[PDB]
Formats: sequence, structure tokens, C-alpha cells
Amino acid sequence: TPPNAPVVTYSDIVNDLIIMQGTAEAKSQLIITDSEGNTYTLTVPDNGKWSMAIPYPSEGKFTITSVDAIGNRSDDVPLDIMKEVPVISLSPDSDSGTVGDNITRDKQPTFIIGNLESDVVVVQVDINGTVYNAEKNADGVWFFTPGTPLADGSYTISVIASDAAGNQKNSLPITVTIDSTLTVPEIALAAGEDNGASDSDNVTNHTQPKFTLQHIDADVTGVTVNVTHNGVTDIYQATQGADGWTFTPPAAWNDGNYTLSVTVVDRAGNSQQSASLAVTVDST
Amino acid sequence: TPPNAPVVTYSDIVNDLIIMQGTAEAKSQLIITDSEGNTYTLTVPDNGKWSMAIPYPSEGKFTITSVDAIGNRSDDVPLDIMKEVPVISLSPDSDSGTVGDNITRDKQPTFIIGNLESDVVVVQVDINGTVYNAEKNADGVWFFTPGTPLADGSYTISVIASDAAGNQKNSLPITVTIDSTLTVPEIALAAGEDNGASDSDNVTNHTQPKFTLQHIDADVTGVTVNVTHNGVTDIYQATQGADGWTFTPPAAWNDGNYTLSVTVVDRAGNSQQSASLAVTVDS
Amino acid sequence: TPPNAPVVTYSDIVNDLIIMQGTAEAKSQLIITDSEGNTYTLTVPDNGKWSMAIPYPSEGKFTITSVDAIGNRSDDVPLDIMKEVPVISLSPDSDSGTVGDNITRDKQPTFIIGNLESDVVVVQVDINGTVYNAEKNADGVWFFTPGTPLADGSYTISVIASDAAGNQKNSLPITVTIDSTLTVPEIALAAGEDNGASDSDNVTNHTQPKFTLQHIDADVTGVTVNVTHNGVTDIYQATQGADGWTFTPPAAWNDGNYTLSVTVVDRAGNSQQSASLAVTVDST
Amino acid sequence: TPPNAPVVTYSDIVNDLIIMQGTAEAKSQLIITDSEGNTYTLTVPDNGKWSMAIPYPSEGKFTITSVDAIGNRSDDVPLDIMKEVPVISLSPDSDSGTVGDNITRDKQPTFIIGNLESDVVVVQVDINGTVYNAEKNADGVWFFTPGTPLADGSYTISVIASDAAGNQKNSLPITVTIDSTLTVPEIALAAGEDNGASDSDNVTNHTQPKFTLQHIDADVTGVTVNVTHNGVTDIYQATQGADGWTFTPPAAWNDGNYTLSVTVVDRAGNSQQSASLAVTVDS
Ligand SMILES: [Ca+2]
Ligand SMILES: [Ca+2]
Ligand SMILES: [Ca+2]
Ligand SMILES: [Ca+2]
Ligand SMILES: [Ca+2]
Ligand SMILES: [Ca+2]
Ligand SMILES: [Ca+2]
Ligand SMILES: [Ca+2]
Ligand SMILES: [Ca+2]
Ligand SMILES: [Ca+2]
Ligand SMILES: [Ca+2]
Ligand SMILES: [Ca+2]
Ligand SMILES: [Ca+2]
Ligand SMILES: [Ca+2]
Ligand SMILES: [Ca+2]
Ligand SMILES: [Ca+2]
Ligand SMILES: [Ca+2]
Ligand SMILES: [Ca+2]
Repeated sequence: TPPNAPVVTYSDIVNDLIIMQGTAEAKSQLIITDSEGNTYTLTVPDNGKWSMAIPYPSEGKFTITSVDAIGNRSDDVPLDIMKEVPVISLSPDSDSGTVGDNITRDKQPTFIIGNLESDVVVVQVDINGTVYNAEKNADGVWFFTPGTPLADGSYTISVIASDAAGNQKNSLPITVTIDSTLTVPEIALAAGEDNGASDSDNVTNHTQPKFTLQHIDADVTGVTVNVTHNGVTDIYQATQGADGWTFTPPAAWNDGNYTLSVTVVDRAGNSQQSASLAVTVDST
Repeated sequence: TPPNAPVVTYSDIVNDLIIMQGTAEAKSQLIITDSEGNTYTLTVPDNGKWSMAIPYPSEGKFTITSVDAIGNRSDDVPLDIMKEVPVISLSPDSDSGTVGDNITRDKQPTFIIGNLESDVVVVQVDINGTVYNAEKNADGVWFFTPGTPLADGSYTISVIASDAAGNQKNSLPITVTIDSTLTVPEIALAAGEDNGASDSDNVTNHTQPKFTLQHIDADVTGVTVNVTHNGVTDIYQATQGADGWTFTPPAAWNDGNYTLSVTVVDRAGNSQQSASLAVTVDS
Repeated sequence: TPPNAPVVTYSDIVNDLIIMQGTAEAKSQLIITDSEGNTYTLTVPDNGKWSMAIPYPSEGKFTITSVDAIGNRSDDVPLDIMKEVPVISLSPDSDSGTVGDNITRDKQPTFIIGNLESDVVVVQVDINGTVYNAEKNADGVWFFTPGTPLADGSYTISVIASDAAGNQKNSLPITVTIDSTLTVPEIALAAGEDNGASDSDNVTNHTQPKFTLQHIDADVTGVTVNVTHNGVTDIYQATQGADGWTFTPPAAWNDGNYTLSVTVVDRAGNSQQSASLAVTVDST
Repeated sequence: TPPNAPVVTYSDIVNDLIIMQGTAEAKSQLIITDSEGNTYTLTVPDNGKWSMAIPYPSEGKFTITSVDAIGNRSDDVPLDIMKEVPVISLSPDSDSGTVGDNITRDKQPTFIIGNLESDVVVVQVDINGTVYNAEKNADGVWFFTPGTPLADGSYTISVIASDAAGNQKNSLPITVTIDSTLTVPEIALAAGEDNGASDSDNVTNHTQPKFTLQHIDADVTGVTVNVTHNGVTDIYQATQGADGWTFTPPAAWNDGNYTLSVTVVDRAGNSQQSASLAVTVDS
């Protein structure tokens, strides 16, 4: 009768080597053949306990067989393991505003999945518990883009990859913020400034009137004020002070008509301009 | 604005410790809280890379959050990993014949499952490509016993475990052989032993007639001959020789009537007894 | 000609297994024999690169040989490695006061050294850079006790162990504090209290006089006041307040003579009693 | 009282990270400062056990200190470890003959030393039990070349490195064979070939006389015969047969005078030429 199948009782992967221990018929030949045509053979020690280390072969595939001194073969023991942990990332083309920060205004961002072994057949993406199938593109790259817009907020996202044997590895999570929201800001003459004949006609006797900038979101990275006088527009950086965001022209204006607006941009590259405000300076 | 969520870029488990590296807002507090209510806090270095090691918590469960110098808190990063590789084995109580060779005559053997974490939600046993769900006994031990007898043959078996979070680990396989089959053997007088008048009457004039033992399966581990004389049965060990299995009485037989059968036992502990053979010694 | 010696080009120890890779004559038999009589043999693959894992044998000792298909042996390659990191600790018998804290008043504390493999032949102890030979006692335990008293202070201590092959491992450090110092404390009548006919005769008209406890070191764990009146002594726990350490008897004393002292104990179990103070209460 | 010194109870290096566990005053700040000026701070958990991972710093150098909520600082715990295992190898420039077999005719071979950390203060080469100190060339590469020729034989060699702190690592050994020896070979006319009148005159009547090649060391890898005729030398490859090494001219020789010698080269690249043999063909 041929020897009984060898038994693998321990395995570990340490630095691209598979380390194994098991049992097999004392004195027989243990034959390990990998997916790459490599063969490693050893003599099972007298107590029938063996140990071995082999380089990790393509797709984690190898088979172990016992052969006795007279050429009889055991049942083979096919093994198919997996070692690579998959990675998921926000595509740079779906990463708006500042690049690299995992914040974007793309409500249907594309995710790219990497570090997959060549026998991976199933790739799924978990978005806050909802699981979706990933797609493989023309270049053989796995990716996922939501079919409907994601609402604004912060999403915990990971990828799960399995091979044909059903080995499954789960990525580290990433945290992606969808931010497609920015309040339209507003510019107005500050409290004392709309004076003279009225508190609401936007006609002021101040040649250097002070403006309040309101509805400026906390995640704003840039605040500018646009001033158009006689068909010519100049842009100024807003002041952020103890009083909030304000604008005062850096020199006195001639009497005349000024159209102002304020523009805000946030981290995701959202951009809004205020309704315009038509002011008249009248100091004489 | 609160700080952005911290990022874990690397993890590994080395002797009961989870080792992590990541990024986070420079100078912020990174707070790690595990399922056991432990809290590990660290200050993120100026270059924004952090590293840490924590004891593996119950169920692989912990969350990481960033808090700034003003007490504003980031979105949390929940982790739920699994480290234990499950083990499956043939129950000693289902391992017939030679012990510990994964060969049994039990057609519904019990497999014992071990090394599972408390948050496991799927325990599956793959038998030659078909998965069945494992069961838990009243003591809390996971096992699988097939509901219907297995056919004789070779069975590659593994167990797969998954937690609630979806992490999955696959055992090393075992190879179990079901062997409930054993050919009924045959005892006869060997060539030249059924002598005297007729070659077919089973009357011999030899006082130590040689018998041939036939139809002995290759996995037989024990061969005995049962000799009944004067109503009483004696058991003898057969001898395997250059001509195969035979039996010659160890001392001379008296004239009279004998009844013989051979019994074989295979490595799985199956046993078969031949038809009986009535011989007369007439010397 | 016999095969050339096999070459080991990689080794690592992972969980009681020695993992090895190297080169040797293609198709030859590689024979690994350990210190415990164990033999592990394998066939060198066709490219002449081999890998193996063996249980760590006694004293990290094994030899590797090549044998060709016709029985000729190479030069052997003897290996002798070491895996255990030595440990040093303060002996519990040299650990005064609170046990377990590495603080002691023993200026010649004994250190115990452990986790040494059986082939270790040299054991040295490094105390803030000064290196000393350890000794082995009757039970075969390595230890070190300083020959002269160590001055008070904090010492960074480690152990270095080597085997016969000259492999050397260095322990983690320990930090041991020698504290054999405690100021003798003093008890005195507080500012207003030595009154009546004099500010320095220790005769007071206060029936519940207040005492100051001075020269109490910061590392004191216990402060008590001893009061002897008519040959009978009672002990009280001192008060630590906004004013420091003080004592006031919890009820009025009869007129008469009181002898007081204060006793301090520190973490190392150092213990000092003040000079006694003879006070007289006279309220009539 | 400042807090007591923190304690490191466990360390290990796993892919460029130092992994540590220890104890320290509960709720205190543990500050780790490395040789590169990085600082990693953590809050010690309520149960007083801390764990951490840091990138391996230049020279394995870092210190750990405890600071309490009031800014009092413990005694520091300086660590200085070493992770790199040194490597030694035979310089290709000193590896004669067959390349990469650690066998050479160079009696003062150069060994190249690699994988040393910047704080190394001892670099030693052990040759069959005697240590010599290694040298550093002007480019900064450590090496050892013996000052006096090595005798022929087998040399087990390893390198040992130590830092200023006293940490020591030992390389895997190499086995180098010095072989500068090769027996001078011999060419003669084989049995029956020195024929005709005298068996000793080296006049043959064979136009393709067979020659025996003798005193060929077992480690010979190349055997050639130099045939000089009419003042010009031709080189032939000898043939190793069932009778050993021989040479028969590949085509018939004209009557006249020939001069022969055999040249052997061994695996180490040593070469020897035999004495010349003058033969006359007279057919
Ligand atoms: Ca695979
Ligand atoms: Ca972005
Ligand atoms: Ca926004
Ligand atoms: Ca107005
Ligand atoms: Ca889990
Ligand atoms: Ca069995
Ligand atoms: Ca099937
Ligand atoms: Ca059977
Ligand atoms: Ca008959
Ligand atoms: Ca050793
Ligand atoms: Ca103590
Ligand atoms: Ca003290
Ligand atoms: Ca007085
Ligand atoms: Ca160092
Ligand atoms: Ca060479
Ligand atoms: Ca020597
Ligand atoms: Ca030679
Ligand atoms: Ca002649």
C-alpha cells in the first residue's frame, strides 16, 4: 500500500518564504512542487516529523506528495494560499482641491485597487458597511465608482479580495470625505457705514467704508473681494480679524459707484461668489 | 475645523501585538481605544508619521481618532481584524483501527474545530469542494459531523471562519480516508495437501496440512485462523511468506474432524471471517 | 573530487525554527546534523539554491555537509549560534522597603542573571559603563554583587552573555536606585507656642501646643510623632498641611512633662528618629 | 518626587521598526528621543504597561524618559542596540579559475566586508580560530587581506562587528580553499607504440601514435597537448577515456620529428606544462 498523505500542521510566511512543519511516513521522500515548475524534495526524519521552507511561488500554489523507497506515491496535498493585502486609494483624477488629503468634491469618486495577486477573482469594496463589486478596466486594473452620488460626509472604505481557492484578505481602511458644499458668501456695509440720508440705500459718506463678509464657512482657504469701478475690476485679499472677515479698501475712493462681491474657495476646491453689492460713495 | 481623520498605512501582528504605522495631523493626540476599554494615546510627531504597538484586543476590535490642542475630534477610524487561523481534526472517538492516521471506518466521523475568536459568525467545513456549516455543542466546542454516511474514499477537508466584520481565515487542510470495505477472505487446503483418494474431499493424510489463505486485501494488518476441534475454537496467527499468506498447524493433529476459517482485519479496523472449511485428518 | 562545501547565505530565527537559505552542488544531498543527534536531509534543487527550516537545537549547534550521488562528502560547515537574550534583575533579598520597584538601601545589592543557554561561558555586568565579571553560585546561578558600596544614585545596569563560539547577546537595561540616605528629622514648638516666661525653654502655657516637623525628606512615606508622658508612650500620625508637616495633640494635655520625637521612613525602608524634645505644659 | 525611571521589558525588531513593551508611572508622559532628533511621546495607560514601535534610528540609539503632569522628569534610560548582521565574501578580483566557488590560487585573497553600521568600533575577521582586525580603504569599504601568504588548505572565515556600546554581531561563515598546487604532468608513448627496433628510442612506425598522459591531479579541468613540428606549435584537446587521459593525433603524421608536451589546468586556474617529449615517426 502507498504511503498515507503527508500532513501540514504549521505554516507561516516570513519574508517571502513559506515555513512549514508537518508529519509524513518516516524515511519517505517528501516532494513539494510549486506553480512555477520548481521541485523541492527532502527525506522525512525517523520520527516522521518534517520541517521545510520554500520561496513563495506564483499565486501561493504548491502540492506536497509522499513517495516511498520503492516508488509508490501517496495522495497529493494541493495547497493554495494568499499573502498580499489589497490596497484601495482615491484616484488622483477624483481628488479635487488639495491633492493627497482624501477630501474631494467628486460625489462619484473613482477608487483604484492595488496589490492583488494574479489569481484574485473577486474584489469588493465596503463603503460604511454597504458592499459593491469592483470592476476591472481595459488595462486590467480593478476600480470602483459609485453609481449614484454619495452624500457629503466621511466614509470608511476598504477592499476585500479573494482568490479561486477562496482565500480572502481585507485592506486597511481609508477615510474619504465628500465635500461638495460651500455657503454662498455675502458682502455688506458694516454697522456704522451705510449712513447719511439712509441706513439701507448703500450710499455712504465714508470714502474708506468698512464691509462685513458673512456666511464664510470654517473650511474656507481663501477669501477675496472684487471691486469694479468704471468697468475696471481689482481684487483684494480679505482681512480676518477679531471682528471676523472684513474688507476695507486700502486707500480712499473717489465719489462714484462701486460694485463689490466676495469669493470663497474651500479645501475641496468648491468656489462661490456673493451676490454683488452696488455702493455709492458721496462725501460732498 | 477638527483635524482630518488619522490614516493607518501599515499593520502586522507579531507575537500578540498589533504593530501600526500611519499619518495624522502633526502635534495632535492620537487616541486608540480597544474593545476592552483600554486607551492608548500618543502625540503625533512633527513630521506627521506615527507608529504604535498595542496588545491584540478581544475580537481584534479598536478605533483610532485624532484630537487637537483645542479638544476638537476627527472622524474615527474603526478597525476590526482577526488573527486566529482555525484548526480542524478528526475526533479521536471517530478514528477507528490504527490511531492517528486519518483513516476510519466511521462513515459519519466527527471533526473537531478549534482556535476561533469570539466574534466568529461563519464556521464552514469544506469537504471536497462542498461547504457545510459547523455546529456548536452544549459545552461550546465547534464541530462537524456529516448528516448522512460518507462513501468510501479520500476527503480533503478544511475549515473556514469569518467574523462579523467580514475577516476570513482558512485552515490548513487534512486528508481523511473513509474505509468501511473489506473482502471476505478464503481458506483452502494448498496444492498436494488434499491428498489420498480424492483431491476434492478435504480429507488429508497429513497431520500438519498446509492451508492457502486467499482474497486478502492489500491493507490487511492482522490475519488469524480459527481452528475448531471437539467443539472448541483455538485462534492461530497466520504466516506471511514468499508465497503469500498461509497456515500450517504448529504441532501435529490427531485423526478427526476440524473446522477452519480465516479472519482478516484491515488498518481501518474492519473485520471479515471466511466461510468455514471442514477438513478430516485420516493418517 | 568531493563536492565543494555548501554555503549558508541567509539565516533567521522565527518561533524556535532556524530558517536557512544557501547554495550547494545541484542534485547533491544536504545533510544537517544537530547537537541532539537529529539529522535532516534534503536534495539540493537543480539550480543549486536550497532553503530549509529546522527546530532550534540545544546550544544553537548544528553542522551541514554535502554528499554526492556516489557517496563522497564535502568539508562540513559547523554552525554555533545563540538566540536567548539574557535578563538581569535585582535579587528580592537585596530589594529593601517596597518590593518590586528597583529602589533599595542595599549599597551592595546582589543581581541575578537569567535566560542563559547552556553553552554560555562568559557573563559580565555593565554598571554605568564599568564592566564586572559575574559569578556562578553552587546551584549554577549567575549573579553579581559589588565588592565596594555603590554611592547613592541611579544606575543603568545590563548583562552581556557569550557562548564558546563567541556569540554575544546584551540584555535590556534595568535602572536601579541606591537610596541609603534619609535626613534625621526634628520636632519643635511652632512659632507662637514656646511662650510665657521664655521663647526657648520649651515651657508652654498652651494645653494643645502646635509642633513643627522639619527636615522631612520628599521621599518620606510615613511620618509619626512619639509622645511619652509618665513613662507611657503613644504614637500619632503626623498632619501634612498647607503649612507643611505638623503635629498637634488631638486633645488637651494635663500640666506636666512630655517628651516628643518624630520618626520618618522612606521608600527604601530607611528609618530615622529625631532627637527628643522635652516640653512642659503649664497653664496655671 | 519625580516619577521613577520607565522600564523596557521586551524589545524586538520587525522590518525596520523597534517594538517595545515596558512599565512606567500610570498617566505619565513617556518620551522617546532618538539619535536623529525625532521625539515620540506617549501617555502611559492606567494599568502602567506601555507598548510602542519606532523606526530604527541611526546607530540603534535612543533614550526613554518619564515626565509627570507637573513637569518633573525621571532618570533617563539610554538604549544603544545594533541590528545589522555583517557579511563577508571573497573579492571577485581574488577568485581565480572557476568563478564563484570560493576556491582560489591567490595566497593573499581580499575579503570584502559589508553591512556595518556607522557606530562600529570593532571589525574582526576570524580565520580558522585566529582573529585579525579588518581595514577600511579610502572609499570607506571594509576589507581584510592577509599580510602574509596563506598555506594551501581550507579556511573557515567569518566577520564579527561591534559598536561603541558593545553590541556584537557575527556573520555566517564562508569556506575558502587556497590551492596553488599542481603536479607537473607527463606525456609518453603508450604500450606497444614505441615499436620497431627499440621500445625506448621514441621512434614509432605508427602515423597516429597513441600517448598516455600521466600524473594528472584529480582537480584538473583542462588537458591539452602541444605538438611542435617544423618549428610551429599546434594545440590539441586531450581525451579522457576508460583508460584515463590519452592523446592520439586526429589525422596521420608525416615521417619526421615531433615535440610533445601536455598542459593541465586545475579548477583554481593553476597551470603546469610537462617536460617535452621528442618522437620520430618513421613509417
Ligand atoms: Ca492563491
Ligand atoms: Ca483633495
Ligand atoms: Ca465645504
Ligand atoms: Ca446711506
Ligand atoms: Ca474581529
Ligand atoms: Ca485510523
Ligand atoms: Ca465535490
Ligand atoms: Ca479496507
Ligand atoms: Ca483427499
Ligand atoms: Ca551557541
Ligand atoms: Ca525596594
Ligand atoms: Ca531616601
Ligand atoms: Ca516658654
Ligand atoms: Ca548601536
Ligand atoms: Ca575560483
Ligand atoms: Ca587555528
Ligand atoms: Ca590544485
Ligand atoms: Ca621504437
